[PDB]
Amino acid sequence: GHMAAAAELSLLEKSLGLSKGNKYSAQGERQIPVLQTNDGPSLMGLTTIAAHLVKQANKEYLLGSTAEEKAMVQQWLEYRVTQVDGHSSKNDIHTLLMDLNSYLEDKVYLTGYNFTLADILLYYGLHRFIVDLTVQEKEKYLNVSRWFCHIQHYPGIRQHLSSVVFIKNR
Amino acid sequence: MRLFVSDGVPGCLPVLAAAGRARGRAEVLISTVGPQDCVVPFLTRPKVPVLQLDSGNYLFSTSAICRYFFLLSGWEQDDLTNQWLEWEATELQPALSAALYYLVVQGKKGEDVLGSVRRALTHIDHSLSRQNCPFLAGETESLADIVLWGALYPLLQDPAYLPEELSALHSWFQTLSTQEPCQRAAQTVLKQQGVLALRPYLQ
Repeated sequence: GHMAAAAELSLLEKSLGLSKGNKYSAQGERQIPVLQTNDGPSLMGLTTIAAHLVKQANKEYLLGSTAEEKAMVQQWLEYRVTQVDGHSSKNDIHTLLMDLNSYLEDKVYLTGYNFTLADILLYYGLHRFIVDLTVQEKEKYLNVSRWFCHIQHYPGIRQHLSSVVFIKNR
Repeated sequence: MRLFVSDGVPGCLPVLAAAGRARGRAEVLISTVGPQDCVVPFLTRPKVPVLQLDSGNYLFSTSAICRYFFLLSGWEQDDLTNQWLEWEATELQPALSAALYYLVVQGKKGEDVLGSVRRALTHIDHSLSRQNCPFLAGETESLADIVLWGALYPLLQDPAYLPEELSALHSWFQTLSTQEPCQRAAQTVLKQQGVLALRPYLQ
């Protein structure tokens, strides 16, 4: 299964360069993360908390800088929690990879030329699948490999996660 | 821009109700397609609603389409709204899917339908009661309201499936449903069939 949300949020804090603290509790059968913010409301949900952390880090630009970019970040965060963490990756990961591969053919990052929170979370969420891909599968999903490679080399993102080997065949 | 919708697909409700927020920023033409038409070049399986942006990028998420329309109208993102939207996607949607599948495909009624969503409806009602504000994330109808209204509408539009004791939820739902863009969206998606319009989509 996927990274527990408290583990993923701890990893995200380190990637963002947060110092810090923040304790998370968990609620319900699915162990949904809950943050009690100092002198603020409680926040619930992985991507809700993630967007909050980006703001804590004074890195609001990671949420997008235009209406279009902001909506696209949120679209890809939803894809992360509903498709990658949901049934579709469990039942048919290859259709998900085929679609991402087609999508990323002409894009550096998920929203285009700007790196965002969506790249970070899709990277974290896909790591368990990509780390297990064969040589040939990484060549088949060339555009996913290239994007994943960019993210694993992006400053501060990888943290403790295993580096994946990519070999260009060009 | 070009917004792709299809008859009886429930995700078309919120997007049609929110499309007016783009007025004076960009144009939203409505294209009505079959439920099996694949409009997004990078997606293998058909998805509706879909927005083809002026840039030629696509939004294929109902909540993101609605978010985009609100952002065009000058809405500022807030944490509480994100919280509702994430809950809607991961918690309410599964529960609502089952409830509507029972009602529509299996012909179940009363608590055999409502059972699947009662806890979730109680949560919305309780949240509305505990806040003093008439809407989900504040004082005026906003993004969280349209997304949640849009998900619930196919069920709650029949008064028999809108539980009487949930008075906060009732009043909120009434206030939303009476707004002209909501009425039009309801008429467009469900037409004369009410919840039964969903049957091909639900399965």
